Amino acid sequence: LVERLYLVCGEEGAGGGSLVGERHFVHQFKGECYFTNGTQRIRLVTRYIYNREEYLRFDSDVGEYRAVTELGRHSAEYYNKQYLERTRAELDTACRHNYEETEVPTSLRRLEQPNVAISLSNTLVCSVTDFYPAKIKVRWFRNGQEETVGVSSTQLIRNGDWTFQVLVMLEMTPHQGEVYTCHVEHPSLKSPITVEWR
Amino acid sequence: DIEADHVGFYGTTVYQSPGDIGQYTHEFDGDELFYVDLDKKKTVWRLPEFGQLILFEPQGGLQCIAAEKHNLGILTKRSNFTPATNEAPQATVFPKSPVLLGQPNTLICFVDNIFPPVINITWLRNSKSVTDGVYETSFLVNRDHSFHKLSYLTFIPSDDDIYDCKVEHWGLEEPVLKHWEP
Repeated sequence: LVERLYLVCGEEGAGGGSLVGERHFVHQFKGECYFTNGTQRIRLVTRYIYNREEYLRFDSDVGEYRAVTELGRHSAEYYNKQYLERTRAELDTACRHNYEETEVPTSLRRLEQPNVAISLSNTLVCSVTDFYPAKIKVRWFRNGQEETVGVSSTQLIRNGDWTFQVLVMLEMTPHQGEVYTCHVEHPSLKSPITVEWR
Repeated sequence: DIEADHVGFYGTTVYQSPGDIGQYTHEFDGDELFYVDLDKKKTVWRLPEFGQLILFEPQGGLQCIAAEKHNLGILTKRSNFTPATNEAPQATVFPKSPVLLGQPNTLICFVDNIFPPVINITWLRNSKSVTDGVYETSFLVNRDHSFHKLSYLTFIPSDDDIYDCKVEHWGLEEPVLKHWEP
């Protein structure tokens, strides 16, 4: 069993001791790995956040921790002396490892075929549902001509269950003889999907 | 803001006081990989197939929570005890697949602008509580450091579908009852 790794949360050089006890106080940590063209370029950004204010950040493009706001002024010096070398190393030991050893065999290989159906309500709606990953191309055709004006589209909707949907609408008016088709291309499909509506 | 082909969150952590509430999750391309059940010390995969050959040692999330508890104590004092601002969450409910009479489907309640990350999302049908089979995500991070969460209710579309998603949050004077418009 190969292993997903994580970005370690660095501690303030504190020691603390103050107590808060309808008031609440929130702290966040975010360890972010950005990948482009495989692992050919990786950018690691770690964020330390008090309530909603990011006050301290490591950015591998920058090379060290920097205070993002005044609230982080004292934090940066301490994090650079205590955690800089191991944070730098995590670009390889956490970001690259996770992509190459765990995303390549799971997330990046995952494929789910879109379902495609056409409904009226005028507006023809091509409902393109339950696909993964996000890359998709949906086009409306009105008797053989790809439509441009009159087409609108929802944002790509994240279902939260590792599928997406998008609804692609064509403003039109029904007439006895016309055919309409939505064409869908997605990396999961052996051949593009066409659904006709009359 | 930062453009990339893919982004992993290998370390999403939140902790709050008082109440001692927090979570630890991983995400890939904005979808939840797992959360760590902190008290049971175990990784809970968003989809069960994720952990069949890959492991995540739950100690990693325990370390991050411990560090964030410590970090919160420092920053709370440094801020002169500036409290979080309660936001008003926003709910939308929509179906997973096109609605067709008699054909199995899922209603999704998408709740955004969540802060702090403590909330109750529940479902009603014909204004009666429905809890069987309901699933909800962890708190998923937003770029502005608020959260969103989704709840899911399996259903069979019918003649008079009356479904509501109820959201309770400290940032709301009254619970929002978000009606699904079929």
